[PDB]
Amino acid sequence: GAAYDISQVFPFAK
Amino acid sequence: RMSMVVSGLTPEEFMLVYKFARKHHITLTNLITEETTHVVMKTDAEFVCERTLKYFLGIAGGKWVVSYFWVTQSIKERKMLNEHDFEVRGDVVNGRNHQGPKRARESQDRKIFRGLEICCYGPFTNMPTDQLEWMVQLCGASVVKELSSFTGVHPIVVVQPDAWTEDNGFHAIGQMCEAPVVTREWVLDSVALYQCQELDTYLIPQIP
Repeated sequence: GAAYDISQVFPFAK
Repeated sequence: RMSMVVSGLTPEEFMLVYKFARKHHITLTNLITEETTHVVMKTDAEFVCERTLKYFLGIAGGKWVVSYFWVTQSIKERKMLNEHDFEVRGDVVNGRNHQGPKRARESQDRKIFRGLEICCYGPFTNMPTDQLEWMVQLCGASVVKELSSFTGVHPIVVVQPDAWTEDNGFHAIGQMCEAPVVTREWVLDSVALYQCQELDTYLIPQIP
C-alpha cells in the first residue's frame, strides 16, 4: 500500500 | 525454541506471519540474531527466492531457511507443517536447485571457510561490512580488520570493485601484501551454495 522501505536484493554482478 | 525472521514480504504478507506466530506462540523478530532459528523467505512456486542479507545469514547460520508458503499452507491446513518439505530450493542468481540451505544445516562439522583469514578492504555499498564479516565468521573464517594484521593458515582479501571512486586503486593491494584479492561476490556465491568456490573466477589482477 503506502510508503514502505524494502530490503536489499543481491543481483548478478561481476 | 522457535525464533523467526521474515524476508522479501509485502506488509500485508508480514501481517499474515505476525498473526500466524501469535497463534502458535512463536517468537517473530525484525532483526536476525544468533537465537533465530527460522528465516522465512518469499519464494515462487519452485521454492526459489532472491538473495537478501537475511537469506545469506540464514544459510551461514545453518538456520531453517524456509519458503513463506510454509506459513500460508499451514494456515490452510490448520496445523503447523513440517519444515523439511518447505525448505528453499535455491536462489534467482546461483541456482534454482542447489540445495544451499539444506547442505548448510547438514554440514556444520565441516564449514566452508574452515581455514581462512579474511580481510575486507576499501569501500562497500549495500551490505553493511559488519554483517558480511559476521557471515564470514559464521562459516568458520577468521576476520582481520587491517592489512598488516594477517598471521600456517591462508589469507584472502575481499573487495567490492564497483564501490571505488578511483578505480585504479583496487589493483594496488598486491603492493601491500602477497595475499589474493577477490570480489565480494566470492563470499556471496560461496555462502549461497554453501560451497567454497574457487577463487579463479573472482580474482582481481594485481599490479607488479
